[PDB]
Amino acid sequence: MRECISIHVGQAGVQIGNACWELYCLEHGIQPDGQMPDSFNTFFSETGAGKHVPRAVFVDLEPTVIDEVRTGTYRQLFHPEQLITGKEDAANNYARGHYTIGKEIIDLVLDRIRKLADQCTGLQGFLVFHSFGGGTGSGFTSLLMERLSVDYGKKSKLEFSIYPAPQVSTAVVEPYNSILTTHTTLEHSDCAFMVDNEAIYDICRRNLDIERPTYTNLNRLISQIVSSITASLRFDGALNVDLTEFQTNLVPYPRIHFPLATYAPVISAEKAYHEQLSVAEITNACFEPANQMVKCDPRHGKYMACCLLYRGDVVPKDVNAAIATIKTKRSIQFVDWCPTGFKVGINYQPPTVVPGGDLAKVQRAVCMLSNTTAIAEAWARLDHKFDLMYAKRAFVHWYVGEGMEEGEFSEAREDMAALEKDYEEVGVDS
Amino acid sequence: MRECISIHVGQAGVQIGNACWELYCLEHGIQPDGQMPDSFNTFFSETGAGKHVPRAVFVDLEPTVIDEVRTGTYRQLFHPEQLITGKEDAANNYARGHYTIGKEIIDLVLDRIRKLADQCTGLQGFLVFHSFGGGTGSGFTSLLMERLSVDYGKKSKLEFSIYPAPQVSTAVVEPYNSILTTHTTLEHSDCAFMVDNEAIYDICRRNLDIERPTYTNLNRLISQIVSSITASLRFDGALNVDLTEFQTNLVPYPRIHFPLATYAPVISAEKAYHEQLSVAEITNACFEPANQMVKCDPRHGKYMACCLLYRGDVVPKDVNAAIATIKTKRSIQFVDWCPTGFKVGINYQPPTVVPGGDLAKVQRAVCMLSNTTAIAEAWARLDHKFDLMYAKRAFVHWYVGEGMEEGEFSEAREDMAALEKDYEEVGVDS
Amino acid sequence: MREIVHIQAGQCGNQIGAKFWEVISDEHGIDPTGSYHGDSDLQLERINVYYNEAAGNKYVPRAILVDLEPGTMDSVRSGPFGQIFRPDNFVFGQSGAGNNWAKGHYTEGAELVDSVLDVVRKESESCDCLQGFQLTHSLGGGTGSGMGTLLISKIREEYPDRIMNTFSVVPSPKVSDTVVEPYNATLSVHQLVENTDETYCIDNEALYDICFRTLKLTTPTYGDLNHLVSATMSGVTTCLRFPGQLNADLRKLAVNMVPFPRLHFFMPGFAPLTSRGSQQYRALTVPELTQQMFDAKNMMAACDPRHGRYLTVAAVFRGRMSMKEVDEQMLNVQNKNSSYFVEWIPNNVKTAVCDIPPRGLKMSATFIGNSTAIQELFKRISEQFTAMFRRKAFLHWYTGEGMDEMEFTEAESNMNDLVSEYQQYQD
Amino acid sequence: MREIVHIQAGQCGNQIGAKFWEVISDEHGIDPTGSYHGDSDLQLERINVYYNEAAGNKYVPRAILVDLEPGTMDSVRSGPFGQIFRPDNFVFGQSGAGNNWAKGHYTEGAELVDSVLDVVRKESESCDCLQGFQLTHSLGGGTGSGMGTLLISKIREEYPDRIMNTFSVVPSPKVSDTVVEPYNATLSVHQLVENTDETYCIDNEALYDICFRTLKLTTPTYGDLNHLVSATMSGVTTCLRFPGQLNADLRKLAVNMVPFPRLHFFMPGFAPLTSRGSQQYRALTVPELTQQMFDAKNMMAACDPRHGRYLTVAAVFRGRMSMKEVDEQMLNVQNKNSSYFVEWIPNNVKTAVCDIPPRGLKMSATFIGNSTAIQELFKRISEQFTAMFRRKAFLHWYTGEGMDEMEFTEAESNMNDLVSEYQQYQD
Ligand SMILES: Nc1nc2c(ncn2[C@@H]2O[C@H](COP(=O)(O)CP(=O)(O)OP(=O)(O)O)[C@@H](O)[C@H]2O)c(=O)[nH]1
Ligand SMILES: Nc1nc2c(ncn2[C@@H]2O[C@H](COP(=O)(O)CP(=O)(O)OP(=O)(O)O)[C@@H](O)[C@H]2O)c(=O)[nH]1
Ligand SMILES: Nc1nc2c(ncn2[C@@H]2O[C@H](COP(=O)(O)OP(=O)(O)OP(=O)(O)O)[C@@H](O)[C@H]2O)c(=O)[nH]1
Ligand SMILES: Nc1nc2c(ncn2[C@@H]2O[C@H](COP(=O)(O)OP(=O)(O)OP(=O)(O)O)[C@@H](O)[C@H]2O)c(=O)[nH]1
Ligand SMILES: [Mg+2]
Ligand SMILES: [Mg+2]
Ligand SMILES: [Mg+2]
Ligand SMILES: [Mg+2]
Repeated sequence: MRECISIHVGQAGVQIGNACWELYCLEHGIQPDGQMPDSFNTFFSETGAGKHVPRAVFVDLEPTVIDEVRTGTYRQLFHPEQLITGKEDAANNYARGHYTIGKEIIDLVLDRIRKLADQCTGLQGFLVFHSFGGGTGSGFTSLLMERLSVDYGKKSKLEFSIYPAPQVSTAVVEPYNSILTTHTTLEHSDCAFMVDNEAIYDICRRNLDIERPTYTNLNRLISQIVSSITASLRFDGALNVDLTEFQTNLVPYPRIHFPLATYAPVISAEKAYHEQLSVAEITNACFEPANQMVKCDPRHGKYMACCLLYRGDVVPKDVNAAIATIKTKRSIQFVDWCPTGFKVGINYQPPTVVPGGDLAKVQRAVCMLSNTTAIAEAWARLDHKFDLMYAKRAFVHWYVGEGMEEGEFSEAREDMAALEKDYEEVGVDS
Repeated sequence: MRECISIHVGQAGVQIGNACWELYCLEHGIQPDGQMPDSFNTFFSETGAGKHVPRAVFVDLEPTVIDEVRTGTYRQLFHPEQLITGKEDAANNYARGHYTIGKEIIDLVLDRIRKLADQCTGLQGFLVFHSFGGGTGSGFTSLLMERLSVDYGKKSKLEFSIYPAPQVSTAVVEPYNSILTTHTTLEHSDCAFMVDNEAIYDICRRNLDIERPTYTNLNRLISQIVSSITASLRFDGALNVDLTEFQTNLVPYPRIHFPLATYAPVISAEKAYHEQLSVAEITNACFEPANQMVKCDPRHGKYMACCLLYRGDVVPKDVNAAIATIKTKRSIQFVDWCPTGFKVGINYQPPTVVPGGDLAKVQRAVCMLSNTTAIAEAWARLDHKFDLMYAKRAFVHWYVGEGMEEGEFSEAREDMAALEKDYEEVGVDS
Repeated sequence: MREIVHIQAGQCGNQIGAKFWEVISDEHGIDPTGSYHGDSDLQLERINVYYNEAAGNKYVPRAILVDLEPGTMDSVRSGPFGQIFRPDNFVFGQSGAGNNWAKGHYTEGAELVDSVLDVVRKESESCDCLQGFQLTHSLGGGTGSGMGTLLISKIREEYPDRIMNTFSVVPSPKVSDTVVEPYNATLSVHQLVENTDETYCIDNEALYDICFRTLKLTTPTYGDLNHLVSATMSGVTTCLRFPGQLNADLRKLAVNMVPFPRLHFFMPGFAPLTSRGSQQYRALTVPELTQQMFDAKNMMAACDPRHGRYLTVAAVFRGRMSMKEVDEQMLNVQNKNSSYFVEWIPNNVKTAVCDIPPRGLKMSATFIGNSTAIQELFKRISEQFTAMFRRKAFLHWYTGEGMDEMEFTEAESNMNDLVSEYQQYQD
Repeated sequence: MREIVHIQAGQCGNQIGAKFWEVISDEHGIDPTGSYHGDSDLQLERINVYYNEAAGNKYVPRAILVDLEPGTMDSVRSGPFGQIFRPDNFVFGQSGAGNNWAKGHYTEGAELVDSVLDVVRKESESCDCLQGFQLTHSLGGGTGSGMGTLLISKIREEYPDRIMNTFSVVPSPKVSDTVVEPYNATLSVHQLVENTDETYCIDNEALYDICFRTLKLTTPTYGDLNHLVSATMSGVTTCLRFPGQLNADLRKLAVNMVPFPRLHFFMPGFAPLTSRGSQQYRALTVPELTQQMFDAKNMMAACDPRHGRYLTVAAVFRGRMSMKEVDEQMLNVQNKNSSYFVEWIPNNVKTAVCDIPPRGLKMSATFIGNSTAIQELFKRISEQFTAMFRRKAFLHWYTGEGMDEMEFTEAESNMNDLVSEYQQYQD
C-alpha cells in the first residue's frame, strides 16, 4: 500500500520529474521498459507480468517537453494517457495558466488522476512539481491544487517549487507569477519546499567542482532530496518517518509550512576519497548557509523545527551526539517555544547514484528539512521586485486581457505581506 | 437445443451480420466453408458430415450488399436460399419498405424462416438486425416483425438497431423513418438495444487510438456485444443468464424495454499492456458516459436495472465487490423502487478476438445492459427534428405516393410522445 | 431402518447437494463407483439411511435431482461422483424458469413435478421405514424456490406424518445477484412456514464472511461455500449414521428445538474452523469447540444473535469426549450469557454426542440455534419486497404466469405475521 | 495458576516485547518453534504463567501485539522467534499515528482498540486464574502512548481487581528524537497515574549510559538497550516462574513498595553488569551484587537517587545464596545510607530469593526502587511541555483530532500535583 502520486506540471516540473523517475527506477531495479528482472509499489503500479508503471501524471500546456518523453529512453515506462499535453502554452502568464488555457485541460487531468488514485489502496498523498515563475507552473498548478483540495480534502499535498532567484532570473514577469501562485499555495498546500537555482549552481561549482552546471545537474540533485523524503516509505530502517509524522513534527502553525531542504554530503569522486565523511560532520554541514538550496542567511533567522533524515550506514547514538553538538553551537539559534526542535529519521539503504552523475557514492547521507524564519527574506526581495513593476502597472494589461482583475494582484500582495508579518511574529522571544 | 435465429435486414443489418458470423465462426472453430476440423448448435445447424450452416436469414430489397456475400469469403457458409434479395430498394422510404416493395418479398422470407425454425428443437427466439433510418431497415423490418409476432406469438424477439445520431446523420429523411419504425417496435419487440454510430466513432478514436474508424470497425465492436449476450447459451460458467431470464431481470414494465449496452475493456494492444484491467476497474468503466454506445448523459438519468455479463477469468466475489463499490458512487443513481438493480452473469470463456481487429486480447470482459431514463433524451432530439420537417410537410408527398397516409405520421409522433412521458413518470421518486 | 430421502432442486440445490453426497460417501467409505472400500464395520452398519444397495456390492444415493434446466444435470453427471447417482433419479425440464417463482410453482414446474412425485414414491417404497425428507435449494430463484416449494407441498400431502427438512439458501442484500429475489423469497418463505418441520437458514453472505475472516481464504469459490453447508448437513444426521453416547435423530432435535409450530427456522453453525497457518497454534479440546460454536461470527445466517434471544440451541458433538466436560461447558455458556437466552425455557441447550468424528479431525461440533434474531433476515427481505411491490415493478411477468396481486399481498402479510410472532417470544 | 497477560503497543513496545519473549523462551527451554527442549522439570512446572499449551507439545506466548502500523508486525514475524506468536494475536492498523497522542487515544486507536479488547478477553478466558497484565510501550509517540493508555483504561474497567503493570520508556531531553514528546508524555502520564498499579520508568538515556560506561560497549544498538529492559522484566516475575527460599510475586511486591496509591513509579536496576575484559577481575558474591544494585549509575531512570529519598526498595535475588548474607548486606546499606531513606518507614528494604539463576550466571539481582527523585524526570517533562504550550505550538494538530486545550491544562495540572505529592513525602 502506502502509495504516493506524483504530478509534474510545466517544463520545470516535467524535467525534475524525468530525473526523479530515472532515480526511482535505478533504486527499485526497474528497467526503462517497466520490467524488473515489495516496496517499489509506493511509486509503481504493477500490471500482469514483468511490467511496472509510475504512479505519475505529467502535464504541460505545450507539447515540446512531454514530446521528448514520448520519443525518448523512458517511452515504454509511462502509458501514453499519463502524459497530457495541450497545444499552446501559458506564455509566462498566470492568467492563461489558471483561466484561458488551463480551463481546457484541467478536467481531463483530474479524471486521469482519479483513475490513478482508484488503483491505489493506501494513498499517502501527492507530490506536485512545478515552477513559481512560468504561466503553467503558476496558473495551472494553482488551479489544479484548488480542484485537488476540493475533490480529496484531507489528503496531504506536498509541493516542490523552483522559486525565482534574487539575481539570476530568466524571465521579466517572474515576480508577478510568483506572487500570484503564492496566494493559492498558502491555502491548498500542506507543506512547500522552495528551491533556488542560483543556490544549486553555487553548490555545483563549489562542492562538486563543476565549471558549467546545467539544468540536468540541478534536477538530479533535486531528485535526491525527494528520494530522501520518500525512502522512509520505500524502504525500512531503525527509525521511520511517515508523511503525516513529518508534517506533525515540522509544521508548528498551519500557514508556516515552508521548510528549507539541504542535502549532505555533495562531493566529487576525487574530493571525497580524502574526506572522512562522518555522521557528525555531515550533520554539521547541514546547518551551514553555503550548502542551502535557497539563497538566504539562516544566521539572521531562527530555527523552529528541523527534521534530519539519515540514510545508509548510520546508528542512533552518533546522530544523538551530532544533535547535541548542534545544540551547543551559538550561531545556530532555535526559538524559545521549541525546547527540542529535532525530528530524526534513520533508514538503512545508502543513497544510490545515477550512472554519469556529478555526485560521488557515499556510505551515509542526510536530508535536513528545517523551518527557519530566514526564508522570509526571499519573500521580501520578491515582494520588492513586484512592487516596483506594479508601481508603473508594467505588463498588467496582458493579464487583464486573459480575464485577470487588477484587484487580484493587490489581494495577493496583501496576503504575502500578512504572511511575512506572521513569520516575523513567530520569530520573536517572550 | 437452445437455438437462436438471426435475421439481418437491409445494408446495415447485413453488414453487422457479416461481422457477427465471422466472430461466431472463430468462436466455434467453424471454417468459412462450414467445416469444423456441442454448443455451436445454438447458432448452426449441422448437415451430413463436416458441414455447419448458420441459423440465419439475410434480407435486402436491393441485390448489391448480399451479392458481396455470395461472391465473397463466406459464400460456402450460407446456402443460397438463406440470402434473399429483391431488385429495387426502398429508397429511404418507410412506405416502400412496409408496403409497395416489401409486400413482394415478405411472404417468401417468412416461409424460409418457418423452414429454418422447423429444424430447431428448442427455439429461444429471434435476433433482428436493422437500421432505423433506411426504408428497408424501417419499413420492411416493421412489417416482418408484425408477421413474426402473429405467426409465433410468445417467442422472444430482440432487435439490435442503428439509431440515428444527433449530429452525424447521413440521410435527410432519417427522422421520419425512425419515428415510423419506433411505433411498431413498441408493440412487437420484447427488448430493443439502440446503438449510435457517433458514439462508436468516439470510442474508436478515444479508446482504440484509431484516427479514421470505418463501418467495419463499428460492426466488429457491435458483434462483440451480441456474443456477450449469447455466450451464456453457447458456453457455460459459474453464473448463467438465459434470454427469458434476462428479460425478467432487465424489463420492469412492458413498454420500458430499451436497455443501453456498453462493453469493457475496449483497448489497443500497446495501451493495454500498461493497464491493470481488474474486474472492479472494468465494472467502474461500464457506468461512465464516455464508453456508452448511445450519445446521451446517464448522470442526468436514473438506472432502473442493470445486467452485468462477465466473461473469462472472473469469480463471483470480486463482481460482488465491484457492485458494492458502484452502489456507494453518488453520481450513479438508481430509482427508489429498485432496492437491488443488478442481474449478474459470469461465463468462463474469455472474449475471442478477430484476426486483424482493433481490440486487444483480454483475460476478462464485461457487457452491461442497463435500463436508464437517459435514453429518452435521444428520442426528444429525434422528435424535435421530426417536428421541424413536418411543420413544412417536407418530403411527405413521397410517402403518400407509396400508399402512406398523413394520419399515420401524427399517430406515430403521438405514440412516441406517450412513450417519453411514460419514461419520465417511472423516473420520479415518491 | 430410518431412511432419509434426499431432494435437490435448481442449480444451487444441485451443487450443494453434490458436495453433500461427496462428503457423505467419503464418510461411509463409498468410492466414485458406488463400491464400499472403507475400513470399519461402523461405516456399513447404517449405510441404508442414505444409500440403496444395488446388485454386486454397490451403493446408490437415495437422491432425486430436479431442475427445469438440463445443463445442471449434465454438470452433476460430469462431476467427480456424478456416476454414483441413479440415472432414473435425474428429473429435468428443458426450458428453465427465468428467476420466476410463478413459472417454477404454477407453470413449468407444475408440468414437471408429477415425474418427480413418481420417482420419490418409488424411493419411499424402496425404504423399509422412511423417517423423512431433506430438500436443498434457494429461495431467490425460480426452480429451487417455486418448483421446490410446490414439491414440498405435494410431499407433505402424501407423507403428513414424516419429518420435512430443508436447507434453504436465502438472498442477502450485500450479495444480491438478482433483481426479483425479494419476490421469490417472500412467496417461498410463506409456503415453507406451513409445510416444513425444520428449515436451516443458509446465507451466502455469512458463508463468505466465514471464508474470508475465519478460514483466511483469499479467493473463496462457491465450492468452498458449499463445503461448509455440506459439513453442517452431515452434522445433523451423524446420530442416525453412527453409534454414540447420547443420540439424537431429526425428530428428537425438532422436539427439543421447536417449542411452537411456526418457529422452526435455524441458524446453523459448524466448529472447528481454522486457517492452514493458524492450525498449529490451537487446542483440540471441547471448551474451544464450544467457544467457537456460540460465536456470532461462526453462524451461517447474517443475523447477530446478540440482537435477539435464543429460544433453543441444539449442539451435536462428534469424537471421543467427556460428557461431564460437555455438560459443564454448555451450562457455563448459558449462565455467563444469561441475557441472550429466553428465561421461560430452563436449560435452553440440548446436547448429542456421536463417537465417530469426521475425517481429518479428532473432534467436531454442529450447532443449531433457534434465535429470535432471525427476524432481521426476514425484515430486510420484506423491506425490499415492499420497495418493489409499492410500484408494482416486474409484477407483469408473474401475472403472465397466472399469478394475481392478491397472492403477493397474502405472502407479505404472512411473513410479517411470522416476524411479529418471533418478536413476541423475544420480548 | 497465576497467568500473566502480555501486551505490546507501538514500535518500541513491540521490539522490547520481542526481546523479552526471546529471553523468556530461552529461560523456560522453549525453541523458535514453540517446542520444549529444556533439561529441568522446573522449566515446565510453571510454564503456564506465560505460555498457553497448544496441540502437539507446543507452547504459545500469552501475548498480544498491537500497532497502528503493520511494518512493526512484519518485522516481528520475520524476527528470530517471530513464528512462536499466535497469528490471531497480531492486531494492527494500516495508517500509523504520526507521533500524535490524540490519534492513538481518540481517533485511529479508538477504531482499532475493540479488536484488541476482543483478543485480550479471549486470552483471559483461556487462563485459569489471571493475576494480571504487563504492557510494554513508550510515552513519547502516538500509538504506544495514546492507544496504549486507552487500552489500559479499557482493561482496568473490565478487570478492576487484577494487577496492572507497565514498562514505560520515557522521553529524555538528551536523547530527544521527537518534537511533541512533552505533550504525549504529559497526556499519558496523567492517565497512568489513575489506572496502573505499578509502572517501571525506563529511560533510554540511562540505558545508553549503562551501555557506554558500565558495559564498555563502543556502539550500543537499540537491541542491546532492549536486552537490559528484558532482563529487568524477567527479574520481577522470577518468583512466579520458579521455586525459591523466599518468594514474592507481583502483588506482594506492590504491597511492600507502594505505601500510597499514586506513588507507584519505579526506578529499576539490574545486577551484575560487566565488560568482557573486566569479567575476570571480579567476585561472584552477594555483597558485590548488592553494591552494584544500589549505585546511581546502575538505575535505568535518569534520576540521581541522592537527590531524593527512597520510600521503598524491593530486591529480587536469583541463584543459590545465604539468606543471612542477604539480610546483613541489606541492613548494612540502610544503616550506612540512612540519609537516603525515609525515616518513617523502618526496614525500607524488601527481599525475595529465587533458587534458579538466569542463564550464563550463577547469581543475579533485580532492584525496584521507589524514590522521590523520580520527580526530576517529571519536572523536566513538565518544563518542556510548558515551553511549547505557552505559545500553543503544534496544538492545532491535536485539536484536529478532536482534542481541546482544556485537556492539556488538566494533564499538566495532574502531573504537577503528582510531583508535589512526591516532594511532600520526600520532605
Ligand atoms: N452457496 C451457494 N450459493 C449459490 C450456488 N449457486 C448459486 N447460488 C446462489 O443462489 C442464487 C441463484 O440461485 P439459482 O441458480 O439456484 C436459481 P434456480 O437455478 O434454482 O432457478 P432458475 O430461476 O430457474 O435459475 C444466488 O444468490 C446465487 O448467488 C452455490 O453453489 N452455492
Ligand atoms: N529503548 C528503546 N527505545 C526505543 C526503541 N524504539 C524506539 N525507541 C524510542 O521511543 C521513541 C519513539 O517511539 P515509537 O517508535 O515507539 C512511537 P510509536 O510507534 O509507539 O507510535 P507512532 O507515533 O505511531 O510511531 C524514541 O524515544 C525512540 O528513540 C527500542 O527498541 N528500544
Ligand atoms: N531547476 C530547474 N529550473 C527550471 C528548469 N526548467 C525551467 N526552470 C525554471 O523555471 C522557470 C521557467 O518556468 P517553466 O517551467 O519553463 O515555464 P512553464 O511552467 O512551462 O510555463 P510556460 O512555458 O510559461 O507555460 C524559470 O525560473 C526557469 O529557470 C529545470 O529543468 N530545472
Ligand atoms: N453501424 C453501422 N451503420 C450503418 C452501416 N451501414 C449503414 N449504416 C447506417 O444505416 C443507415 C442507413 O440505412 P441502410 O441500412 O443503409 O439503408 P437500408 O436499410 O438498406 O434501406 P434502403 O437502402 O433505403 O432500402 C444510416 O444511419 C447509416 O449510417 C454499417 O455497416 N454499420
Ligand atoms: Mg513551458
Ligand atoms: Mg439499402
Ligand atoms: Mg437455474
Ligand atoms: Mg510507530
